[PDB]
Amino acid sequence: MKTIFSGIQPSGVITIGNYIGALRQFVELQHEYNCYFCIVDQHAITVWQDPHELRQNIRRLAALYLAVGIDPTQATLFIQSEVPAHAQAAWMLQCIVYIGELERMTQFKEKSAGKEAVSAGLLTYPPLMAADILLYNTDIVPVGEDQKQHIELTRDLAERFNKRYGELFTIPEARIPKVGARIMSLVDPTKKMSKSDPNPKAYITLLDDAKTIEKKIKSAVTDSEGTIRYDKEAKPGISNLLNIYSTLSGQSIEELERQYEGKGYGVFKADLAQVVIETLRPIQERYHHWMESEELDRVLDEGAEKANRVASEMVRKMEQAMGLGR
Amino acid sequence: MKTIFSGIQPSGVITIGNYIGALRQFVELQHEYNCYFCIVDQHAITVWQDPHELRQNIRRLAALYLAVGIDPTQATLFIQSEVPAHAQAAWMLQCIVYIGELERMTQFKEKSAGKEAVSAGLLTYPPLMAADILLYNTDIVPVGEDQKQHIELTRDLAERFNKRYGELFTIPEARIPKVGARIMSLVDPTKKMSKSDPNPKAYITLLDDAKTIEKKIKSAVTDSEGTIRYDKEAKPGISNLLNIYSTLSGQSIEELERQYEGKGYGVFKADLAQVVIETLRPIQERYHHWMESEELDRVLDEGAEKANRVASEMVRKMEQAMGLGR
Ligand SMILES: Nc1ncnc2c1ncn2[C@@H]1O[C@H](COP(=O)(O)OC(=O)[C@@H](N)Cc2c[nH]c3ccccc23)[C@@H](O)[C@H]1O
Ligand SMILES: Nc1ncnc2c1ncn2[C@@H]1O[C@H](COP(=O)(O)OC(=O)[C@@H](N)Cc2c[nH]c3ccccc23)[C@@H](O)[C@H]1O
Ligand SMILES: [N+]
Ligand SMILES: [N+]
Repeated sequence: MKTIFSGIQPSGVITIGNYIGALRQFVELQHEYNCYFCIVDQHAITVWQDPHELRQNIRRLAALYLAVGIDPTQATLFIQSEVPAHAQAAWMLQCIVYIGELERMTQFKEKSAGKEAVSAGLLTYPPLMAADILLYNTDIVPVGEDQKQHIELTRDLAERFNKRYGELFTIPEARIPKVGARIMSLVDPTKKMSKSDPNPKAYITLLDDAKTIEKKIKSAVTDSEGTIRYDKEAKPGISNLLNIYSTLSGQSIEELERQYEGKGYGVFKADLAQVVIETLRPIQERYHHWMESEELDRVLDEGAEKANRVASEMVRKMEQAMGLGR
Repeated sequence: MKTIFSGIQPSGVITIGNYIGALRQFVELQHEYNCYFCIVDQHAITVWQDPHELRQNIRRLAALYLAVGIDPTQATLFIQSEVPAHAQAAWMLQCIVYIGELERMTQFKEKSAGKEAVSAGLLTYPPLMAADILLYNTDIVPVGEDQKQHIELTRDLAERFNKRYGELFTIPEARIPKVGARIMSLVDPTKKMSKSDPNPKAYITLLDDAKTIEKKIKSAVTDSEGTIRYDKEAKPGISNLLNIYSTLSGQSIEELERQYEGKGYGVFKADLAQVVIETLRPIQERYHHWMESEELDRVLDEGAEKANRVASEMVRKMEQAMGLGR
């Protein structure tokens, strides 16, 4: 069967945008593919991290993955740093990528914007992501739209390596949701919902309580049409709300538009907030159980064992192809 | 006792400049320090390498290290790629180094000069070299003058890491020969003798036969003074020859100047060439023995075992300091 790989950075804020664009895909696809889901801690350190928060955020993210329903018997869940192959593969790929290719990455340009003094990990972020994916002979990489370009570069690297050293890598392909590929800020619906937004009202975290979710949904910027119709360009706010509602409820955009024919934003928002709470509650309760269990570490231990067996062998093949070592 | 670390890239050409600036130091210091001598294959791939040549060049360099007298009971000889910690440590250090710091490296500027399309490994060469050194709690790094700046950056990184995450690294210090720190081209004595010089008469390789050495020494560009006196600025050619003679013969520059008082360049060059042959012959014969022995691999195997035990533990400490993993 085919292989899937996907990663998420461990951080203080895991949003419903991460859930809808990614985690929901992981759970959907886990039984049909060989799955590798990673907590990308080495990618997290591309920007300064408080060490204590990082260690906690890594456990938090593992807990959320399992809380959302990632099943360790169906998928391999692990921490990037615990599989040395990623760093090994990243170095080899860094040697074949051009500086200009890295410089044109939008993620890099955005994260480095208006900085003095940019840390190099930010620039070399892609080769490490390419190594993440290529290590496992990945076919499909389920992500939100913001990762598309990185995966395009990964494809370029895989092809370059294969041309130079002999066919070794499978050329991976992004799988990006039709609806919910890019969940926007509740505060400014022309902007992507980001885990680093200085305004906490811009995102809903997976651990937000009911009152908080209600406040954030109610406050979500809309328009003065009082019409619940999807129109990304004309009604960015309501359209984004419709995407969240659709993806989380399972109802189609058309279904919701009819359901709310003649209705105002007030009833819509109240109903949406209930849909968000309904989604998050069971996740939160499963999350706290994981956070207090010794089983969390056992799952990660098993995930790292499997990941290492696979990635280490690919690293051997990579080295043999380039002539490194012996 | 203190610790020494030093590396050399495996390449088609290992020169008497590598011998005089480095290898001679390794042998001199091996009994008094804990020594780690590395074949930097991951650094070699910062420029394209034919895979077959690379694999051979790595064995060739191991053979030369042992041929020159590196003793496996006194030092640890190993291949960089066979110790995953180097790549792991390099990533962590890449996350703390600034792009501008890498961009100002002279080695990078020179190797990337007049290129289109520069491969990223060339730019990230330093963090990997810093990881090489810092992994082993290195005190002293014996090299020729051309590596001084890289070691300065390594010191900057070690201090930065220690300030941010707690004191972990020893701040390493270069040890650069007083005489022979920078052996120059025999063809243009204002240029460093380089393994990549398009003119084979510019360098003497450790495997050059007697006739070849004589031809290269005889042809070495001098001046029209017929005076054998050291004067780097005024007589770059003769001064460089004097440095080679001094370092290889054990005689001081003063000693040689007196020995050749009233003599012409012809007798000087003939005598120098004999000194080079006298040096290289036993090295070459030991080199061919190593190249045909199964013991070469056994030495590297043992070197990688020891290096891994040490570097892997430092990597654990590094991760704990940054909060990576668990
Ligand atoms: N507003 C949003 N709307 C929809 N989807 C969104 C939204 N915000 C985030 N996502 C998706 O969530 C996943 C994790 O996001 P990260 O920022 O940790 O995503 C990142 O920082 C990656 N560099 C981590 C990574 C490292 N290696 C990998 C290998 C394969 C795939 C991914 C990775 C991603 O799928 C992201 O697209
Ligand atoms: N003309 C010359 N005169 C005097 N000394 C010279 C001359 N040419 C070369 N050297 C010295 O030889 C050693 C190996 O050279 P490399 O180019 O492989 O040297 C290099 O390419 C390093 N980046 C390899 C390295 C990787 N990691 C390390 C950690 C510690 C020390 C060294 C390394 C060096 O000591 C170099 O200074
Ligand atoms: N599966
Ligand atoms: N020693």
